[PDB]
Amino acid sequence: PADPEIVEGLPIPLAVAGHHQPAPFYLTADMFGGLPVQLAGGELSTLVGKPVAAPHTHPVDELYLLVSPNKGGARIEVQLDGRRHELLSPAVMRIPAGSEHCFLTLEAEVGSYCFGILLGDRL
Ligand SMILES: N[C@@H](Cc1c[nH]c2ccccc12)C(=O)O
Ligand SMILES: [Zn+2]
Repeated sequence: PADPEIVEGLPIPLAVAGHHQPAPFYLTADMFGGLPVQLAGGELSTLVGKPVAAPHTHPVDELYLLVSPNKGGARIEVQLDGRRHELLSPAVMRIPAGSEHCFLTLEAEVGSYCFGILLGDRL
């Protein structure tokens, strides 16, 4: 009864440079015969003031997507090659390939999520 169209074995925690625990992936390049993007992220109600990574890079462009049940329920700081940016949910920020970056949760409610959509199949 495993259905080839359904993956329940999630998240997939992958070792990623800059991170101190594995990064929780929901889409990986090896799923469904090969995917053109990867996606990782999580709920940040417990991550306010706690960054998941140091400044890091990836060989592909990465889009951050920040959502929360209430408008403006979540806020993150993103460092982009040393320059502070802030996002208020809902928001999307592009992180160019090669850019040294990371994010910090400054505010979150139950149900706030940040995802990173990696526009390629390599890390
Ligand atoms: N892949 C993302 C990681 C990420 C985005 N949102 C998150 C929320 C919780 C934990 C990890 C994340 C990055 O490189 O930054
Ligand atoms: Zn990243």
